Amino acid sequence: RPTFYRQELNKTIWEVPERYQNLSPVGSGAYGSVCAAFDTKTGLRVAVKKLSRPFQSIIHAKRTYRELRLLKHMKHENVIGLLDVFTPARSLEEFNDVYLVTHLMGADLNNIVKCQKLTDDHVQFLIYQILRGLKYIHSADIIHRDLKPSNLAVNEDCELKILDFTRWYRAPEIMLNWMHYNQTVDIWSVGCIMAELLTGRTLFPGTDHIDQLKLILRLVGTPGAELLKKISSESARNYIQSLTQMPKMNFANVFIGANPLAVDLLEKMLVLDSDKRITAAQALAHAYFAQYHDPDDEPVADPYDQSFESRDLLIDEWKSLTYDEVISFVPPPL
Ligand SMILES: CN1CCN(c2cc(-c3ccncc3)c(-c3ccccc3)nn2)CC1
Ligand SMILES: Fc1ccc(-c2n[nH]cc2-c2ccncc2)cc1
Repeated sequence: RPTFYRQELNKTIWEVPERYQNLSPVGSGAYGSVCAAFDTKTGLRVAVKKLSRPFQSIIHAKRTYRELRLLKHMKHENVIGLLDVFTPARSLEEFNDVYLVTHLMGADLNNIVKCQKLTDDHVQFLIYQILRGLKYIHSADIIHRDLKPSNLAVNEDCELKILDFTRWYRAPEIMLNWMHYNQTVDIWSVGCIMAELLTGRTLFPGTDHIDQLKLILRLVGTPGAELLKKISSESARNYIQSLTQMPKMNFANVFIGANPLAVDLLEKMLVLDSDKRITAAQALAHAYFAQYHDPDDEPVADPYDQSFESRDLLIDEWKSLTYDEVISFVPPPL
């Protein structure tokens, strides 16, 4: 076992191995506190996240287990992965805190889009990396569900990683509460992200769920006959069909000046009918990315056992299962 040292950083206390030095808080939220640190063993700057109230309830306990299982499974250049996971606890009884460690990512796409106006070549590279990580994630039967600029970490090399796998980036089927949305919800988010990088403006800055939908339908037009035929909720259908019908706009006109290849990709990404959205694997082959697309270098993920998501367990079982995952963690080769 390693040796730990203790310090209070912004109200929260931190107990971590000596190997992690010069802890410096980077931001907080409902997820937990994150500190930047220097890792003496590897020589790398790392981010250390302390989970907040990881076993407060069954929801929190399952969530803590899900995140650890999820992060332990991601080994991909464009997805946040685990360098280390630890707890100061020596036994299961005293297990109450979980610490996650990954390569420090200095910025996100919000501090890059609002602070600049991306050139078409930088858009190609950034979006290509997103789709490359999304192919890997989707190959594991995982849906991100919450893709947005602040969930895409970027460093100075413009290397990008997905993390955390009104919402201006949410697919309309979710705005409408369709219970069977598929992985193409993530593609819709990518489309909204790409559009923002090209124009510097939020594509759909809705103020609520209703306003969000009107903004979407203003651009992509109201659902056609084939799409309405797939809506079971009578309420949702009645609403939709009762709106002042609107036509699909010419994307080449909305995104005037942009690269015609980028516009064609947006049209295939921002399709209302989810059965017809381009998939991540298909987008990677789109001509827009011809400069970066390497089919032998866009790998898929090993199988991911999600059977736990339907289990109804007590807090101590979720806690014990999490402890099992901390103890059994094997770091990645240096
Ligand atoms: C929208 N917000 C959602 C929450 N978030 C983060 C960002 C980071 C992070 C910070 C810096 N470098 C890398 C990752 C981490 C994190 C995950 C595992 C280990 C350590 C840290 N967890 N959550 C910030 C963006
Ligand atoms: F106005 C809209 C906006 C989006 C959709 C939609 N796109 N993909 C799936 C759906 C959908 C929505 C509600 N119920 C079933 C399916 C349907 C109508």
